[PDB]
Order: sequence, then structure tokens, then C-alpha cells
Amino acid sequence: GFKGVGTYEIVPYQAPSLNLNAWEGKLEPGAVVRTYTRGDKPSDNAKWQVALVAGSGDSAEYLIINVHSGYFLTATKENHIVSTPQISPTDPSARWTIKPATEVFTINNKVSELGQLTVKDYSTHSGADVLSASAKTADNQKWYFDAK
Amino acid sequence: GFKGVGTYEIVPYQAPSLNLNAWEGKLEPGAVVRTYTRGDKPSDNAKWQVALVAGSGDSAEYLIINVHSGYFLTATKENHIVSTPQISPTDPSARWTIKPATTHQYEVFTINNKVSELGQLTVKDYSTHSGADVLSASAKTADNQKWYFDAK
Repeated sequence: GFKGVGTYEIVPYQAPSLNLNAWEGKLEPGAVVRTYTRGDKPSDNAKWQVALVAGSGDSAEYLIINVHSGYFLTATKENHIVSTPQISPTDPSARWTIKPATEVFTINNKVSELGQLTVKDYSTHSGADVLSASAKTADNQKWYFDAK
Repeated sequence: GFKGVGTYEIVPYQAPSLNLNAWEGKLEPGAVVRTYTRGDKPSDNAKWQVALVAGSGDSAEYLIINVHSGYFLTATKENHIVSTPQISPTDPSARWTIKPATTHQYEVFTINNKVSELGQLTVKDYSTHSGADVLSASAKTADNQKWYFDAK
């Protein structure tokens, strides 16, 4: 469960055998983010520091920081893949709200036009693009937070 | 003023016309940090995002993230200049506690590394001149280890 700031695996609701992964786990900025096989213990490129940057409780905004690279999960365009570019912590496209979907959460960009984290094509297999796409109350837009 | 998380200029108590500045303001990792003139408006390399990563109130730990580069203020050595390298957010050397320098007030603070032995954010040699090195140095809560958080 999401209990505020901390380190987490972020796991797609339709495919809990997978997690959110910065592709190839390199220190170069700009990796795209996809679902990937979890393993028994997650790799640091598949662990994320949720870091509070504004507000609290209902008004909390967070950076979602890759543990390996230190880069921030960012939406660039609606219905396009998310990535971890080098970006200012004050850029709203790198800021997210984490809200109960109805346990299970949506991850919503501070720029409302950019939407929420969404697994492309409702995939349940490793290597699926994770998009920022407009909210549709769909199961591929729901996520678990597993504290690590 | 400090309210926990936020974007700030971090201003040394002895030299309030200066702030904490990532030297040269480039995007490459590894800038050292010095004091530098505030100016009429802050440059982005002299703005810092305080981001909560663990705990709360008394047990709060923060990243202090450069606004321009997104790299984290880090202590690398005892009594040595601080820097903004590329580093994991879970690395204790990049994590800080921000504590009132004296009780019964909420305006002057110490900035304390999570690695105890790395100490406090310190203006070298009590300098009041622009361009002074900012160190992680032995923690004494001296006046060169006290800081204000200014923010619009």
C-alpha cells in the first residue's frame, strides 16, 4: 500500500508479476519507462523514491525518483511513453498526485492535459510501454505501491 | 520561510545578501556549491527544492535538489566542499535534516547530513564574501552553520 513518502515498487494492476522499470537501468538521462518482470528482489532501476514536494494528504504532489539514476518520472506528451529525463524538480510535468482508484491507486500528472500513468494496450506482458494518457477509469490506469 | 517541502533560496545567516549557489549553473553533474550574491531575482542554480523522503516532523529527512540541474546536494567528505553529483535518492550522504538552530523559534536552521560524521552545511572560514566554499563540516551549530529559507 501507498503510505506516503518512501521507496516503492510500482506495480501495474492488471499484471502484478511486473513492475515499473526504467528501461536498461543506465545512468544516462532520458530512459523510457516500461513494465518488466519483477524478479524476487527488484533491481534499483525498478525502485522509485516517492518524494513529497508540495501540499499534504489530499493536496500532496510528489516526484517519483528512480532509485538507480536519480532522474524523475516525467510525462512529455499525452498518449506518449513516460521517461526519466534530466528535468527541474519544479517542472509540473515531473510532478504527480497519487490517489485511491475508488490498495489500488492512480498516478496523475500535475499537468492535467498529460493524464495519468497507463499501460499501453492493456498489456499484461513484460516490456509494455507505460504512457501518460487521459483518465478513462480503466484497469490499465490502476497501480499498486509495494514498500521496499 | 520554512514550511517543510518547497522551493527556496537558502541564505547564510552571516551573509544574508548571498545564497547557496551551484557554481557555474551547468547541467552536468558534480558542481561544487559556494555562496554567491542573491541578485534582484534568484538564478535557477541558486534555487533548491526541499523534498521529503522519509519521516515527518521530528524524523523528517529531505533531499535538497538543485532547481536548474535536478541533482542532489551531497556531502562527499568530512570538512570538504559539498557538491551536486548524480546520486541515488536513497544514499544517506544526499539526505539532510533541517532543524531549528535554537528552540522556541522557526526561522534560523541547521542543515545536517544524514551521515552524522559528515556534519553540517557550513560556510568556509565564516566568510561573508561572495564565492566562499560551502562545506560539510564538524557540527557545532556555529553562526556559519545557520541558514534561512527565503521563498515566494
